[PDB]
Amino acid sequence: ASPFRLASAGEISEVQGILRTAGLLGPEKRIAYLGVLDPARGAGSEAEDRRFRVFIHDVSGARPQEVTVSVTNGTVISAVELDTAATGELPVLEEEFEVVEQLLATDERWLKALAARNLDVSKVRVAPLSAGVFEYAEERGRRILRGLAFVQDFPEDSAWAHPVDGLVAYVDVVSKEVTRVIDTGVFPVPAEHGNYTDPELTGPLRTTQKPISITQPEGPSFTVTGGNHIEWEKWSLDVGFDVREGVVLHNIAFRDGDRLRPIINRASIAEMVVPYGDPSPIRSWQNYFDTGEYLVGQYANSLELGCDCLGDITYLSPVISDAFGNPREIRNGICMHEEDWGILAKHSDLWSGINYTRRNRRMVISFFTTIGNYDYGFYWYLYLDGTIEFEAKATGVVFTSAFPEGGSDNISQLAPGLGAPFHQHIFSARLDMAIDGFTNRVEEEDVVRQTMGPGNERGNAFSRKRTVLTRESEAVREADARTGRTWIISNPESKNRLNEPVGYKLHAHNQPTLLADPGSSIARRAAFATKDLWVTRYADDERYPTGDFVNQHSGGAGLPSYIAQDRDIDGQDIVVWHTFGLTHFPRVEDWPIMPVDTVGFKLRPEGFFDRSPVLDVPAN
Amino acid sequence: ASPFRLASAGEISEVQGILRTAGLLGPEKRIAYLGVLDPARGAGSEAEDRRFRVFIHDVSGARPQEVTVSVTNGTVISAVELDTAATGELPVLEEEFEVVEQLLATDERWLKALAARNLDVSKVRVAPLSAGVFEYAEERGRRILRGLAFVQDFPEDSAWAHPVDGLVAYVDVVSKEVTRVIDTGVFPVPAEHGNYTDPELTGPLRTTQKPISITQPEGPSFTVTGGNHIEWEKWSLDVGFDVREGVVLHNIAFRDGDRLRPIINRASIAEMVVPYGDPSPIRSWQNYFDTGEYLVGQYANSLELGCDCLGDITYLSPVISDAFGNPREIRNGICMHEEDWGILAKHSDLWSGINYTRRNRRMVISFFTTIGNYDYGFYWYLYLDGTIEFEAKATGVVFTSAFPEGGSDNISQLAPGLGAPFHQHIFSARLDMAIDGFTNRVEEEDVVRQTMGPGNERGNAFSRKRTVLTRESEAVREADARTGRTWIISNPESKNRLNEPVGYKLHAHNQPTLLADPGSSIARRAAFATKDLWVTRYADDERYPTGDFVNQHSGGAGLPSYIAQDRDIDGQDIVVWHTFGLTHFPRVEDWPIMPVDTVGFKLRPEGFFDRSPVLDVPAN
Ligand SMILES: [Cu+2]
Ligand SMILES: [Cu+2]
Ligand code: NA
Ligand code: NA
Repeated sequence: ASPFRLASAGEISEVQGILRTAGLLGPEKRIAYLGVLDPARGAGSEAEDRRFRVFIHDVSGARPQEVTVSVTNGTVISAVELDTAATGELPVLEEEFEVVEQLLATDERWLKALAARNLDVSKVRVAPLSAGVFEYAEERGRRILRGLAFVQDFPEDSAWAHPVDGLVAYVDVVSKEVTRVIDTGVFPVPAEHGNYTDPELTGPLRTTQKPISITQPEGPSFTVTGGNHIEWEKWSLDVGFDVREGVVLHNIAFRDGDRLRPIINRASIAEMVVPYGDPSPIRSWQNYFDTGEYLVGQYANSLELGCDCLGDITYLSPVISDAFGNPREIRNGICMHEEDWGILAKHSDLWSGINYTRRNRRMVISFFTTIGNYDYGFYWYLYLDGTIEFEAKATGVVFTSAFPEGGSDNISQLAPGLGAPFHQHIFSARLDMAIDGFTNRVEEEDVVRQTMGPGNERGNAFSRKRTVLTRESEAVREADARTGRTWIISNPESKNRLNEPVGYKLHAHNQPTLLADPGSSIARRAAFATKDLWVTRYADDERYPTGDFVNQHSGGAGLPSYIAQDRDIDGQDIVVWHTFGLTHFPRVEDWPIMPVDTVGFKLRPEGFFDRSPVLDVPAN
Repeated sequence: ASPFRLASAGEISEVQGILRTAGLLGPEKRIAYLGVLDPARGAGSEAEDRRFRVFIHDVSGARPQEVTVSVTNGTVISAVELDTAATGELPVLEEEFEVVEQLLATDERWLKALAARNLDVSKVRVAPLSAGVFEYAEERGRRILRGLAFVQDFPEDSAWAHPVDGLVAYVDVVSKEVTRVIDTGVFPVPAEHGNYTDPELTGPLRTTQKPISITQPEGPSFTVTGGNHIEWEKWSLDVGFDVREGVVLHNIAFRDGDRLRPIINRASIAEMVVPYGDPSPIRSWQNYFDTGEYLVGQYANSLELGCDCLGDITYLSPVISDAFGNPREIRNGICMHEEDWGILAKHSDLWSGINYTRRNRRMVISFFTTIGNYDYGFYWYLYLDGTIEFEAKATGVVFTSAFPEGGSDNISQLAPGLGAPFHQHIFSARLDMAIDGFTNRVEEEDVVRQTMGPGNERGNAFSRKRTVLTRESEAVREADARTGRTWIISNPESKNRLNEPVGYKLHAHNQPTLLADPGSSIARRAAFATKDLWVTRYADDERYPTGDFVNQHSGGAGLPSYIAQDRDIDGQDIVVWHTFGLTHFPRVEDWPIMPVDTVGFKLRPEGFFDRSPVLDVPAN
């Protein structure tokens, strides 16, 4: 059995049984996170030990625990009681989504605010929102959620159309108390609906779209073995799934002749945060760590054939744990298919008379998740020519507010009285590199402009310079789009046939990084988001750029603390963390449901191969 | 008949007849460029006048002419004798491609250089390369080409594998004289072949690719009427074709309810240049204006069904003129099809219970051209949601040199002894804007970071600032990727239902612009390439950023001279010129034939619509 196989239902049940037998999973306990751990370096031969890590919440007020179990051996490896005021609260539990609204519905201050606005409490939905860390001392060590109100005129109404501005509440979800209700003033509740399946708003549906049929009459060119091992057009990898990160790729390698050459040991989106830029106190605290606080894998959609995934689709249905340790399958949660990708290479040569055209293809591994109003697709692509790409597709319904009478520098108007606060969606890709194996380094490569003069008399020359990042203290880097800045991951001990180090070049989109003031809470809690590229020395406990417990965790842990170790990264087992985000000034076209917009990055081979790796692609 | 229809064979013949009857097209004359002119502003009602512009070369040494004819009326509108030392030489003629090699084959200096290197003259191919303007006074007013030598070991060999470095020659293609032969020293001629259809180099061809079938059982959702008028998913446009620019898009508009709203009046790639960054005198003069010097439309490939264009394809076969004024069809030179484009919009709403998914599509209009060693695909995309995108796909065989013994700061190694000089491929997109009609302006929009303090106590706020470009003197702009800089084209007299000006936002890729020293010849001749964005007032004679006659034209004309008029662009008929390029440090994977790499830009509606324009898209 591959140590990188997906968790099975039975493994989850065994975790549940081990915890129960150990006294760690009584009736007051709730699992907030559960996932398999990756194999240790050098374990491959042989003795598998499948370990699972668990964060256990306690609804009676006792301290939560972090536990690692061996499902192979039926044992508890470690169990530690957590002090959440110090190391952070556990991820938000799905069962807490409804608690915020329920507690507020009987609170006299909340009821007073709603009555002043002539809103029926039974129609008022409350978004259960992560709290962060601000000035409220009573929240330290307590599990808090904040609530913003949205009116549903009827049960199938889009409540996002009807934000209740001027009002926010804070709730202790363990003691089941409402800590604060803040009402700064009434705002009109926007009147128009945003019901994008209502014929009155859509108009007559188009009849002009003729069908498109994508089929594979001999089936797909990729095979799946061992549950999640992919072989496709010389690529080899394993598709993992973690309730926090979502789809994870392991052991990305390329068969070059008859050697299996590693490229990336683990690829994931290790954090994704949505900071808001509206200074109103109703929302200025708002920063949604979709990955670290809510767990994006947990909310993966079941993807329907034809509608969500077009073509010849192979599905994985990953297993996660519910809050009690029972396995739950996410049916059709991962889509895998191969797609045509236009022209790969083409040349019509006058002198030889030979005309040559070849087509490209990509392997696609994706999932789609829903976090409140947001919906995101996470796509990994592998191309015939060795390129690796990630793309996020952001859609859903924009988070709304009132639109202030005199306008706003921090909010867009979408409809009469309806606003959408400015925000960013910022991702961290954690790429545990293995370029031709684990001995790797990173160089920053800039274009170099040259002055007209001796040695360059016509002023045409230009060049490039590479700077080796030798230690972690030197490996916090920013974009420089103007100088074409990229980062090359190479293996200094593996040379191609031209005696040059094999490598892969990371091409970033160079979008803005975190805009918040450097002194803000979010700049400290999401320090990773302030820089485009970080390199660390591999360490099995350094998994997320924000640390293990992001919820209400005050700042510092994660990448800035890892980097302080100032470890050697010059020909060592290293990890690249790439920050990339979308800055979203909402547009009217984003309302009532937003068209997809994208952000991502790609890596291309750079002297990894001895010549083009796609010379053996056939015509047709 | 639409005044924007493609030229017909008969129209070309009529130009030929008008010129002949006027005394302008005798036996010594050769047509270097011929194309229809666009209709004048306000002509639409009615009286069509189809005019064609012609550049006429004279092989006997007489001065060339620029002529405009009316094929409607059978008349010569204007005919002007050109002074090429002042205003530039005419575009390279296809018949001159072979002349450089032929003249050199009997030149004793060339023969001496080849004999020193033991090369058989019959095997030596000579790339016919544009000359530019450097220190050689005798070239002023003469039609010069420069030649670089490549060995073909046999007739179906790839000569690019065997550059002859240290050697360059200059030729007067009218007087049929060799002006200079420069031999700076022998370099080994690289020995390996680059024959990408040789089984010895490809290895056994893959058998792993299973078929992909893309079909449309009811045909495509777009119609073509009037030869080149497209209607597709609310878009309306006309597809033009010009021998210089290639595919051109006219009258891009969107049917919003029952109004046809204009967006872009004319879209084209109005220049594309390839500057080289190797300071060796063998190549330091090298700058290939594929569009302005060679005419990319002229060399458009015939695109084969299945191999070049996959799916349900509708072809246009544009007509151009040969050197004598006879019409010539480029069979299957333009591909049109619609393609699935993944998820358009999706949201799974907990509170309403409604799960909603819709798919996107794009209309694709493309051609592929071959310029010596280079092959480029030009793609225009129209999406359901109003987005417009351009993409260039660069492939072919890299231009080679020797790889110097001690290495090189300006050349990559590809194979033993084989180099590829650093270079850029830099495009200019000329977008004659018509956002809701012709009264337009441009704003530069930057993200604005805000300081923590009063009014922003938590340091989370961020904003945006828009700067109106009021006159052409203010409208030469550079990228600022770090501040998320974009440019919005709006109609200040057309408001959406929220009382905000309708607009489209240009999203650039923010790649490096021209790297050459500002004092270089190429910085002067390709001044457009030094800045990302220019805005001019529309003028029917301001067609190319480099001017009308680029070949051996010394500098200044084009955009820097247009801009000096300092015309009002604040709510006027304006033209956006976007510079965007690929900076190419060749990689071993680019050899022997290069995988496609891409560059481009896109424009998205920004308050153009009153809400999402794709609410009427049906499921499935
Ligand atoms: Cu957003
Ligand atoms: Cu190139
Ligand atoms: Na590593
Ligand atoms: Na215009």
